[PDB]
Amino acid sequence: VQLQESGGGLVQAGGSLRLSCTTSGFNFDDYAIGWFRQAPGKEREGVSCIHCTAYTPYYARSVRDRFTISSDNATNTVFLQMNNLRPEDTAVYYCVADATRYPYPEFYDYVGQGTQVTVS
Amino acid sequence: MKVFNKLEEWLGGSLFIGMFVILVMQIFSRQIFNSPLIWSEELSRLIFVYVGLLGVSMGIRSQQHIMIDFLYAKFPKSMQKIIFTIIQILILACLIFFLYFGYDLFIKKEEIEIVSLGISMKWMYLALPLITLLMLVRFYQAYSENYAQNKVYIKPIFILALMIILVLIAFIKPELFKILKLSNYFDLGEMTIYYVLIAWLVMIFFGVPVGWSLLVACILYFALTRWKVVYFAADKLVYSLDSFSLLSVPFFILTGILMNGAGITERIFNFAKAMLGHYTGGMGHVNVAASLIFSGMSGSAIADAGGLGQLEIKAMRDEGYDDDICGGLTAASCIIGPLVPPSISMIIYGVIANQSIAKLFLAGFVPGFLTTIALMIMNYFVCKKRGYKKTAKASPKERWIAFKKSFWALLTPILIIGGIFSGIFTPTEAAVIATFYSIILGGFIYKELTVKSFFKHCVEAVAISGVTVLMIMTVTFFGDIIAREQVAMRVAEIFIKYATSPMMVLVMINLLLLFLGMFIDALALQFLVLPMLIPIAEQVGIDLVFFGVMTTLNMMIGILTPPMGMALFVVAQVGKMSVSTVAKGVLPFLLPIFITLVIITIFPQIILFLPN
Ligand SMILES: CCCCCCCCCCCCCCCCCCCC(=O)O[C@H](COC(=O)CCCCCCCCCCCCCC)COP(=O)(O)OCCN
Ligand code: NA
Ligand code: NA
Repeated sequence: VQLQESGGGLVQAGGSLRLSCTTSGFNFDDYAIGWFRQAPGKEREGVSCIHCTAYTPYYARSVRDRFTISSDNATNTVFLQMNNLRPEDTAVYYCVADATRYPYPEFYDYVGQGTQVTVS
Repeated sequence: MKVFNKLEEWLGGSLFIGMFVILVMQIFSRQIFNSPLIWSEELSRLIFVYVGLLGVSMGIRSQQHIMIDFLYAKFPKSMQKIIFTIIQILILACLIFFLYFGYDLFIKKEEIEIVSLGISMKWMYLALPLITLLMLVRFYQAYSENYAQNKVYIKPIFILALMIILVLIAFIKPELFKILKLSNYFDLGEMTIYYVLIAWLVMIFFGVPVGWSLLVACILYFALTRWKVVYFAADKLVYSLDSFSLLSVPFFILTGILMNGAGITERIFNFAKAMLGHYTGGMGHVNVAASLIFSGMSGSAIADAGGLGQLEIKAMRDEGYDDDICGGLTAASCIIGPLVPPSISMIIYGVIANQSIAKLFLAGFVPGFLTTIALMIMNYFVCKKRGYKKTAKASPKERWIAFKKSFWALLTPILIIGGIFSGIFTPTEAAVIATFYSIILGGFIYKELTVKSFFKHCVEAVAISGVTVLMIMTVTFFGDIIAREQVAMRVAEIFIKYATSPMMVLVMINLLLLFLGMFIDALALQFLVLPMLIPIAEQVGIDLVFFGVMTTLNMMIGILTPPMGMALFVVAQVGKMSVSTVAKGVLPFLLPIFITLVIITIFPQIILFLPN
């Protein structure tokens, strides 16, 4: 179960970053996929997930309405589009996948390397 | 011993008085001198964790935790023992969950240190398992009582054996609990939350207490998906009590008793009876004005009814008023209590909805005056139609003598409301200063408060606040479960499908609440529906301060609707009249309340005036 990430870097406010996560070694549809965030030294916080919630994707309270999670079953890819990046989002974003469809991306079994997001 | 069986009493009263003294010191040292203390708030919250858990233990012992018994009382006697036995076993499972995941939290947070106090955080989390053992003790005693009256089926030695066996398994070989893990048996997919929810509803309608029902729902959800996360979510059982906005829940209760047991409400009623009472239907005006002035000190409708019903009914029936109007007006004027600041329903809403409490108070001030004016107008019309006689005007000497006698009481709202509106005091600092002023009033200006009676009032304040603390800390646990699964978003989509304009959404919400409040008590309803109804109001664009005021006023009607009305029962008890008479007498007076509800629904700018 390989989760390889891409995207990120340093931006200003409203930089509208975009992240991608390619998943391999399982059914892209069965496993709930998602992203979580971890500040440089603080506790990890879930960001988003698809296939977790029954009807609509799960978004955290502090990332609602300004983060969008998109799926591409053709290439088995998950995209995260950010909007209005406040300087409090300078952290590491990890792509996770799990065999159980429940909306807790911070406690999912698998996890990728992680990408750095810096906001000035 | 006979002092262990009353242990939460003297361990909660003493800690309550300590917290009260610490907060008083903080207030004085911040206002009188420009030298605030830094260890006051955190130490007071640390003490309040233990105080609230002791209140929860008292509630467990007395079996006073709120339940919904609309359908529970309709079962036959034979078929009710089985359900009650299962409910007791569910409560036992909740207590063992508390013990295990409080001990784990205590042993996990020994490194994080409280900055101001200098002690480790564990001294807070130690409150969760340490009191829980006590709870188990109380539970067993309660069950023995329940067995002495033939209210259960299992002999209370099997319950003791099961309790000690479960504790020994939980602290010796917890692995044996993996048999109960339901995720090994059921694969419900992504729609497990829509099963546990209905399970929750079943538990709610079979008589399980609201706090224990919510905790069992959380346990079921985490057992059905993945247990490994309940070790991290259980922290919300303690983080929800370390709140400074929650300390105002007991104090506003305490100042609602020290203002009755000190013989203060009699003076206020005498002042109102002097000023009014010579008008057309003057005694009704006296009733409503006394309730309006007393609403600025207490924050509960039941306290208002219990403290003023006998006086008001006696004064009204001295003038030849009929029983129906007496009961109806003294029951309808209660609702002015939880509307004018301070109020406890708005504090509960501000905790649940994460809203500001000063803004909630200022917003809810105006609907109280609208209800007061509407009730005065309706009472005037009723009395002028019935043609009741008019009392002679009070002599100019008495109208001043009564005011001077009940002059120090009238300054309590100016300390509270004037302390909150002017921004000098936060709601909790306002609560503490109101408690201090009530003590000065009852013990040193009117000389009617002793030390033993003050301690008893502190103990019963803790006992009252415990049954709210339990529901608060289990609702906080269940809210994240219900909000990560986006149930409220689906319900909001359904509402928007059925309701076109946001006004239609408001009408549908109000009809739902009015229908539910007929059979469900206000306190239980506020935790039953509000967690799953605030997100809908947020999504459809409704302001949440106005929504809180509207829901408070909508549930305050629910204590007058006579399939289940708490105010009707209280007034019937204090007036020596049938509940049928009180229920029939409040029918004319529901029109002004409905008019107020409508004109604040279609003109929200009325409410959102003082906060802005
Ligand atoms: C005469 C009396 C007749 C009636 C008998 C009643 C018996 C049932 C009583 C219910 C007890 C419920 C207790 C709930 C809290 C459990 C406390 C923590 C348990 C725990 O840590 O268990 C982990 C897994 O257990 C789990 O996964 C346990 C989850 C339990 C959830 C609730 C189960 C659903 C209800 C099933 C009812 C069945 C009734 C029929 C008998 C162990 O693993 P670990 O990671 O801690 O490893 C340990 C390494 N340190
Ligand atoms: Na009040
Ligand atoms: Na009253």
